[PDB]
Amino acid sequence: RCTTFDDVQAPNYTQHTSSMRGVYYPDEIFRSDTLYLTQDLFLPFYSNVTGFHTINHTFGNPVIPFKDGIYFAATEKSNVVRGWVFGSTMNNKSQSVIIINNSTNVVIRACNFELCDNPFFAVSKPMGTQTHTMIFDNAFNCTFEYISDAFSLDVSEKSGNFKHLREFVFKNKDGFLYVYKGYQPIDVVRDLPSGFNTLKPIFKLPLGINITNFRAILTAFSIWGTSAAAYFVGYLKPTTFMLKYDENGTITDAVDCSQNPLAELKCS
Amino acid sequence: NYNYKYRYLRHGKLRPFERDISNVPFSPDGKPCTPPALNCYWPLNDYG
Amino acid sequence: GLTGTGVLTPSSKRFQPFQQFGRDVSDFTDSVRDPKTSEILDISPCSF
Repeated sequence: RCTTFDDVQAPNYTQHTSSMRGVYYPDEIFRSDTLYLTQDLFLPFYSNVTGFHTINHTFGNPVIPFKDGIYFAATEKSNVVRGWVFGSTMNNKSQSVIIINNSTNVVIRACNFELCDNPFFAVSKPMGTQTHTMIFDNAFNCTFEYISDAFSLDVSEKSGNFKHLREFVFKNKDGFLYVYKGYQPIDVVRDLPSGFNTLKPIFKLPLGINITNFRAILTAFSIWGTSAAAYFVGYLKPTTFMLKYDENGTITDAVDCSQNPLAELKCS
Repeated sequence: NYNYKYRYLRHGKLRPFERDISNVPFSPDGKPCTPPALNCYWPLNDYG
Repeated sequence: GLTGTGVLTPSSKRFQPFQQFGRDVSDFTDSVRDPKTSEILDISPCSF
């Protein structure tokens, strides 16, 4: 059911800085105390970030093209932003994949999917029970289904400090879909904090679909409803970075090459 | 054996390890057509 | 997936759960993660 509500408003595309984020581990190989170069599809430094200040008068869920991997972020409280829709033509003829939670565990399904105009998590504000998870309406010519390990999870609305900051990299490569993950508690008013947060190689998916367009999946509070929490989107680029490992085996600094002449001097 | 098919009408070539299934009414200028209209076919084709 | 010739010893690492190899400075392995729950350095220069 194309359950599209009324108050769906978009901002004037608030621009933010990608200051030092999107840096992750390019491989599953330890090193230590080195200055390692790599030419790989990374987020640039400093660049423009399309902010989605999703508030109770701004229901941010448009269609966004993928365009060679995205960087994604979510300043949230109690895990609102579960669910991504990755499709080709975003409709019933599209061999698309859906990435959700059943409040217990990650469920990822790739099939032909009649995509309604606004499916949603009918999440109650005091309770947070996904009763109307109507996402799997129909299923035909289906291909893939994966369930991860179950772990602790919150659903409903909270407030306070910016305890939950999710930073993800969703990267297409050779038919594989790479999904990278890293976490850090922060405290901003409403903007992206500066600082680097390393990611980790969680998921490699062997699907091989025409990843062109994507959307996110929200929790409409029980009439939609949100909180004082927002989320950010940026585009990657085929560039070349230098990483400075420590003695412990952790990224402590990253330097772009294609940014500034000082930066190419540093990585040269 | 007319049970197996292939596709020969794609707007562009492929990235590696990628699979097209959807029977789109192929027309060289977008154009959702009704085959058998002109330049509006099905990309599916048998083997024999 | 690795062959070679060397002298083995226990490590001093802060190794990662997903990592498996060491490639210490420039494709020189020097530390591996055993498939039966250990982490050993690799002095592949036995003596020469």
